[PDB]
Amino acid sequence: IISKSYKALINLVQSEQLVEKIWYRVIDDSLVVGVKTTSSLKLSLNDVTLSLLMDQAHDSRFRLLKCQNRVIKLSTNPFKKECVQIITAVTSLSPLLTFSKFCCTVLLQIMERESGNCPKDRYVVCGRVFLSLEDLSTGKYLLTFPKKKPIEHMEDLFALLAAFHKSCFQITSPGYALNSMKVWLLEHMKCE
Amino acid sequence: SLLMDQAHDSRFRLLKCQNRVIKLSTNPFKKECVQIITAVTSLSPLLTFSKFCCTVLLQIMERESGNCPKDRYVVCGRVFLSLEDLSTGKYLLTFPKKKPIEHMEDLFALLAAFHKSCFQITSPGYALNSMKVWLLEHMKCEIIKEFPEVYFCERPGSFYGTLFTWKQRTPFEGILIIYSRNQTVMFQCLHNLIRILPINCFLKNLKSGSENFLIDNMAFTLEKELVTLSSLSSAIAKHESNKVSGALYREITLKVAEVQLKSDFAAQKLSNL
Amino acid sequence: LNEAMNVSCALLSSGTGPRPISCTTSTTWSRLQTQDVLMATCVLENSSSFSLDQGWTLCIQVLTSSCALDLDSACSAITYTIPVDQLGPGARREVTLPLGPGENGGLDLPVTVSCTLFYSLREVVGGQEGVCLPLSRHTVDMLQCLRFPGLAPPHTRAPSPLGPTRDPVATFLETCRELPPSVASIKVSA
Amino acid sequence: LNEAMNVSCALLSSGTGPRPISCTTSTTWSRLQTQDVLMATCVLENSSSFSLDQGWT
Amino acid sequence: REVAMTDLCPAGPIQAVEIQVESSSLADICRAHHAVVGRMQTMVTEQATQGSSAPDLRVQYLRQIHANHETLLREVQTLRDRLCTEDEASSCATAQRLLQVYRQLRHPSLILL
Repeated sequence: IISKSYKALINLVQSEQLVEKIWYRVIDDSLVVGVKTTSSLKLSLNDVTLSLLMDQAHDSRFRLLKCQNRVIKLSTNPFKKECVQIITAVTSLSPLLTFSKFCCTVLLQIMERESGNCPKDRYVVCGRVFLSLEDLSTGKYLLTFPKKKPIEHMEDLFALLAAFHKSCFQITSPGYALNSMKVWLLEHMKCE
Repeated sequence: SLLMDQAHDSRFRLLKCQNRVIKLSTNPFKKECVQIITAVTSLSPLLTFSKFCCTVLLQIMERESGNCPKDRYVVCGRVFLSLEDLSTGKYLLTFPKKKPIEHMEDLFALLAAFHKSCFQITSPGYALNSMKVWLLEHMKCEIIKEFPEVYFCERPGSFYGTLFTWKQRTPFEGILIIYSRNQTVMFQCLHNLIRILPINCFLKNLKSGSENFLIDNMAFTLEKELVTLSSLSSAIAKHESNKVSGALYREITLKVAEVQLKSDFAAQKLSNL
Repeated sequence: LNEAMNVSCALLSSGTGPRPISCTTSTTWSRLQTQDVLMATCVLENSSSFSLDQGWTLCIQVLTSSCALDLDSACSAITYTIPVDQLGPGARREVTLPLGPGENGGLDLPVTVSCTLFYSLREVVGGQEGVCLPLSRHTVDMLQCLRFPGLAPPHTRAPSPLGPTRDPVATFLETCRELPPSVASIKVSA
Repeated sequence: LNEAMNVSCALLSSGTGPRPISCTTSTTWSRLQTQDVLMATCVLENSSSFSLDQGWT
Repeated sequence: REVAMTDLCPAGPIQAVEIQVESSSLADICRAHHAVVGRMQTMVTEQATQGSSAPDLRVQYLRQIHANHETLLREVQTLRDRLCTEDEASSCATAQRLLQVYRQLRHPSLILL
């Protein structure tokens, strides 16, 4: 009966998979959770976020939990063509490792902007993140530098593009052209 | 403290600076101790003129005298810095090359910038030596020869550049103090440690010194206070032989108040612990 | 250096109550995220003519529990500093810094904030360094830091904070590994 | 469960006042360190009988 | 509150004001007592250089205070030497007993007359 009535609860408030999947990465004292989207979900029309929600079974108290959200758009083999939109949350770790362990669950919230009715306030429950010192002691989600130079699980790239301090710039050389970039990048800086 | 040059900083901001004393015994096996002070700070917001000069200010204040009488300052140098200077290392610590620590200023700059946590360990019915094996064999520790009670963990993935200190007083009841680059690393260690330790090994977090020293603190403040009150009554007990001067009673109660404030302080330390 | 001498002279001498410059140290409760926290508003006041021009700095320093602990505390104290920059007559500024819980009600309470000022010429031109004037050395004791919600003016439903039942490290430790009221009093002559 | 579903139904209804649970939010200036900051006090109030017990967030 | 105490003074119990504090944590008592005692230091050194002095009894109760302090003091000294010697169970009941002494002493502290 109990089960029957939850499912009743869920058709009470209310098909197409609007989210790929959940994945999570540990950086240093930073939790980076992320998600791959689908073409269905239009970030043009839809302000979205992502929270983290702690299990009170573990957390006997109210510590508040804050999470920073990034939207990352990358073009895939540009030289239609696939863009990759990924959405990802960031927070502290030491506060969560209080019980040697914790199980957070993930919420992607969506809202429309066009309609001034606040009509379409959908969500998704986009999975659940189990973690512990037994897991971290064997790496598994960490990024520990140089051995993990050759980046081949792209979530590790996506973790670094979520965790890091982003800073955006224009360079204008108005009586030259500007090409030394690639040399400094490739030769001086030595970029793969 | 640290003090910007306004000649640089047209602009007024704050500047926080976080202070620390570090006591390191030198070749314990009089005996030279090393007391060093330091402050610690954000670079990032300084650099906004590619360059800055800061003056250092060491203030000395007296505790014993409630007159605020002795308020000495020292002006103990001046710092220049620039991205050129950093571009060429020179000050920076960037890891594994600066494993063999042979400029003790770099050790101390570590011991300041790190998150520290102090811990008591007691294996009551059992001697404790597996510390020395977990440090030297499992954790892969280098003793700094200069200061041979300090251990540098060099195990090469996500414990790299974390520091310990180990006094084994009464080889049952030792004390371990962990400088780490964030707290997660602290948790990965305490976890990894408790797995290796005995079953009776009773950890305890220490805020504010070891329990032995806080008992000594309490014992000292109370023994002094009880002697001072016996002194009150003995001053009265010579006035009886020769009704008491309320001025005498006032005089002795101020000395007693000065000891009561200390017993109160030592007691807040013990009643928390 | 003129303005310096005239000010230094005005402060230190005339051993009277009402001074030309002031550093008043108050305490507040403000509410963050979920916790309540202690603040020190230090309010600097210029009741004289002089105008602490430039190459003038303000060195506030917040000194904990004062005793010679064997091992160490992670933070002996803090100091802030601020350029004091034009600051003319009658003028003031207001600088709020926390004292408040260190992660888990972590508050040993004898605590002083001490203000100093600092002139140096080495700022503008030199030629033999700079100066430290003392100012207000106020201590905080428990009796300022206690708070009375039942008696309070509003009589509004404020939730009970109940300071954490354990240290994070302590809860962490226990997980990894598996009464009367105290009284004091005094008497004193009416 | 029952209490939850009853509140949920109350919440999803447009009875023309958000009776069961409210959240008022509100704009404060404060001061930190040096700078005047903009703060949101977000106040959750239970007006109704229903106690939002454990399992809720 | 006001408490007049006749076996302190020889003639006149001045109606001396008692200040009490009661709490769960002994640590908060330690801090608030530290505060009040410092504050009474300030007040009494402020009134000294102006104030005169009332007489005491000189007898019975100051000796009472001496005796009950001396017993505790010699007991603390025996305890300090035991902590120096380091036989077994170094310091648990030692601390639990020292805090009993502390609570004992706190209840009357500095009756200022």
